[PDB]
Amino acid sequence: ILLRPVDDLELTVRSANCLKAEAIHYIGDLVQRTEVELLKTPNLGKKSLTEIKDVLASRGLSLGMRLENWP
Amino acid sequence: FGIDMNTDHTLEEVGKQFDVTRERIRQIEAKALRKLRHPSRSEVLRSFL
Amino acid sequence: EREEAVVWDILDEVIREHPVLLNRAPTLHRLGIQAFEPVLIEGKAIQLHP
DNA sequence: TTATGTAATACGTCTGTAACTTGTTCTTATGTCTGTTATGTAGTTAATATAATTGAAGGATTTTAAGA
DNA sequence: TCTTAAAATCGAAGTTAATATAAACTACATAACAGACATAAGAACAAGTTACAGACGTATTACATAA
Repeated sequence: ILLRPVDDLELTVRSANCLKAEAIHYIGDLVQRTEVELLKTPNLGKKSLTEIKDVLASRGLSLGMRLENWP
Repeated sequence: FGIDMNTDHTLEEVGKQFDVTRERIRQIEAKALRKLRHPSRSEVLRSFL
Repeated sequence: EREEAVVWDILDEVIREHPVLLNRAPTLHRLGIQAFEPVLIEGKAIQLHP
C-alpha cells in the first residue's frame, strides 16, 4: 500500500487538487507529513483533512509514522 | 449496455427512467466509466483481456 | 501450458487419491477394466502391476 | 474597585471550488431511395434418325416361407 | 412332406483423413451494387444553478492595567 500513488485513495477533487498542488504524490509523502503540516496547505481545511484521515484509516494506515530512507 | 436485460437502450429511454435529459445521461455514464477505470477497482476486470 | 512447478504440486494433490480405470482390449470379462491409484512417473508409458 | 484595553476563542460568513444540470451546436454514422449493370430465366431451332447397361464373381452356415 | 430361392450373420481396439469421362442465341425481368441525401445519435463547449469549503472577520469573555 506504501507503493501506490495518491489517487488510489480516491480523493475528492478538492483534496486531490490540493495534494497535487503541493507535489505530494506518494502515500509515503502523505504519512511522513503531520496534521499541522497538511492544515497549513492552502485550501486544505479541517473537514478535508478529516475525510483524508477517515479514508486513509480505512486501509489500515494512519498519519505521522516515520518511514526510514523513504524512498 | 443491456446487462441482465433483453434489449440494449440508447440515451432516450435511459433518460425516460427518471428525467428525460440526454447530456446528463452521457456525463453520468462517462463519470462511471472513469470511476471504474481507476486501478483500485479494475484489476478483476483487467484479467479478461 | 507453461508447465510451472506449482502446477505439478497441484497435479499431485488432485491425483493424490483419485482412482483411474485401466482397460485393455479385448474386454473378455470384467477384469479387463480395473481401478488403480495413480503414481505420477516420468515417461510416456503406463506402468502395470505384474 | 472599576474603567480600560489587550487577547483567546467560538461562531457567522464571504467568497472560491466544485458538483448537477441544461442549451445548443456541430459532427458523424446509418438507413433509405434511386439509377445502372449483371444475373437468371425462358422459348426455339424443320435432310433423318425409332427396345440400355455395366459389371461380377473360391462363403459357410442356419432359419423360414413359397412351389409342388 | 420334399425342393428352392431368399434372408441374415459373421471379435475388439488401433489407424485412417477424398479426386480425375461425357448447343447456342435471344429476349425479358429481376436482383445486386453503388452513390447521395436526410436523419438520428453522440461529442464538445459553454453557460447557468446550487451548496459547501476555507480561511477571514467578528463577537465575546477573561485577563491585565489603569485610576
